[PDB]
Amino acid sequence: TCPFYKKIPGTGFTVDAFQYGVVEGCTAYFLTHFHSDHYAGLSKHFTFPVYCSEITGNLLKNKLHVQEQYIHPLPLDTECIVNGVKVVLLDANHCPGAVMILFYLPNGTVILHTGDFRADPSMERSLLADQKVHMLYLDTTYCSPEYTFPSQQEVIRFAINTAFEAVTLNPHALVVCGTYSIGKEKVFLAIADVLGSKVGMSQEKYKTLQCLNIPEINSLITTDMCSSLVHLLPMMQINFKGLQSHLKKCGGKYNQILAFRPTGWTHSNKFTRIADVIPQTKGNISIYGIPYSEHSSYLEMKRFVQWLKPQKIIPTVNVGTWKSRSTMEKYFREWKLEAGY
Ligand code: NI
Repeated sequence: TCPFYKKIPGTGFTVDAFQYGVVEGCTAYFLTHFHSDHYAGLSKHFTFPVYCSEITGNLLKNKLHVQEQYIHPLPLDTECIVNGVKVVLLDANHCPGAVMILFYLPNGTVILHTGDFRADPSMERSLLADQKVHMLYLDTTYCSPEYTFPSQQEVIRFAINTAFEAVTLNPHALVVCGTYSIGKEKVFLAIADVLGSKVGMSQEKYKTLQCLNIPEINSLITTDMCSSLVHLLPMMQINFKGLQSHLKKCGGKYNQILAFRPTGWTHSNKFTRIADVIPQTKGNISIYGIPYSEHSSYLEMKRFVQWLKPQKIIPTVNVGTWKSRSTMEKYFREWKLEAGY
């Protein structure tokens, strides 16, 4: 059965609700982004209308085989009517293709569903500026003040400088970057660009990147691992065993690996500046965990919500415990008393 925080009252619509079978009364299923917790249940046998971005549409067609007749892509920043209701898709600053959805209900209520997002001041000059929002369905992944991390630009600066230094000291070092989903592509793309290399990967991961509308992609990536000195590997292989095993396969081309594991937040954030991050090292293998987040920090979330001033907030993450729900409700009430809405 479909929970309440995935239904849009007064419409036939759901959001990110494909794991419950046929939802009673649902005439249109919205997909915010192509992350497995959110698409859970879609396949080539799905026969209802799916509304989403162009990029999410390319991934449902080519990776999940959903038939073309049921894929409904919408452009961003554009007023659209779906089954009698005005909707707008906005960039969520999450992974490629990810959106927030503005719904203009027939009774005059306006609802924003953030999907997954990384709040930014630039969102204060989208189509959100123009009018009031009564209900906010909010990505609360990091809704507690301990959750701090740097900007994506500082993190990428660190990774570029680390890789360029190492390969300039040792032209025989290989760089490896872990992945398990779409998102965070800037980590491996910026490193390969400083090194003057394409990024090497499996046929399956190449397929996924080819769906993403990245300009000049054919100039940036390849399936020919032998010619490339930046390789992608599944995240589960980013450990001393998996990496040893990978260097053997390269046939004595390389004598050192430097690897990156993008994570979300970890507790080493609470004591260490990005500058001061150090790897784990065994022999000729070094592994850096870097806090590249595609979700809002506490401070970014708080700024967005204090600016939007919604009448009601419905969290969509961390909803499973009484303590989580109570904690989030306390912070929504401080934010509201501090800003005066
Ligand atoms: Ni996500």
